[PDB]
Amino acid sequence: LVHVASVEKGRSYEDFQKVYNAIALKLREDDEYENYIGYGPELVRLAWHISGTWDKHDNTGGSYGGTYRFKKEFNDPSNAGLQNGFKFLEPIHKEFPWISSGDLFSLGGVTAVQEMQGPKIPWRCGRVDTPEDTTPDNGRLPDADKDAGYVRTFFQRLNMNDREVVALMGAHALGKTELKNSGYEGPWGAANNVFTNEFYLNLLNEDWKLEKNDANNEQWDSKSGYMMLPTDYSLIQDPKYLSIVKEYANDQDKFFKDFSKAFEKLLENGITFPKDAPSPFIFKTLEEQGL
Ligand code: HEM
Repeated sequence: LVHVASVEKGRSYEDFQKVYNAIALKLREDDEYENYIGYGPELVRLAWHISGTWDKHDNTGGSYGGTYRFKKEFNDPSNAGLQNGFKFLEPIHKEFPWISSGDLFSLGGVTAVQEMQGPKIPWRCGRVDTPEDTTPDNGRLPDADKDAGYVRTFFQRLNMNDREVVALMGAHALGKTELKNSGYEGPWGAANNVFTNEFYLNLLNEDWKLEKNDANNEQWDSKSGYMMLPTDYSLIQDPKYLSIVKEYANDQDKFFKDFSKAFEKLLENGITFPKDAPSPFIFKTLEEQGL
């Protein structure tokens, strides 16, 4: 199967910058969420979970079809704790009914990273909603109680190499884990509504202790009250991963450049852009627009 990008009828950069702006202005309006983490981390996690269902071997799943809108996929146990982010975007969809669901969910992630002072992420339109029967079965998102070889093998299905994997995991600078969603408890760091290389620095510089949490799962804990998932910790257990972690801990600019590439790639896996499709769009932040 092939999914060819189709530009929404008559839309161009300024049409999508308005939708960007509606999302960015709602992040402000709802900035009190989760005791002022705000909705940025949840929208970045949502954008990753709607794209992370892709299987490169047969082009099933992926962001193109917008299939998260179907209850089979939004009730995936792996998607627990994204329901609020979905509901955040529902009204914006109502405001711009011409945008496709996959375009909206992916653009949510881009907007969140940029409004949290992250790198600019080029973004392309033309995902097209596909019907219920194309929704991927549950189970395609990764487990957190795993080691480095699981992570490396897992991400091969998404056509991601070691640098891309370590870069994407840097998004765990954002937000936190909650027992009620995933059976893990705590944040990865202090400034968790700001996009920075803090995940790598805490991985390297904190003393971590294996502990059992209130859901009977084990996680790595620091006395500053931060945590790492077994999969996060695997990035310093593995020599190849450890080297890249060090590189991003020492250079946030390099991390931003690699994260931008990898995240755009994630959001576009499974999509064929016609040769005369438009060039990717780089949206201005509210600040750059004096908004
Ligand atoms: C082996 C890979 C992955 C695993 C096992 C993993 C695991 C999880 C865990 C279990 C949490 C907590 C969810 C909760 O309790 O609410 C979550 C949070 C999060 N993850 Fe990951 N994740 C991985 C990769 C990624 C990637 C590639 C990104 C982004 C490019 C992503 C971005 C986030 C975000 C931003 C949140 C915080 C959400 C919020 O606070 O609302 N994760 N992750």
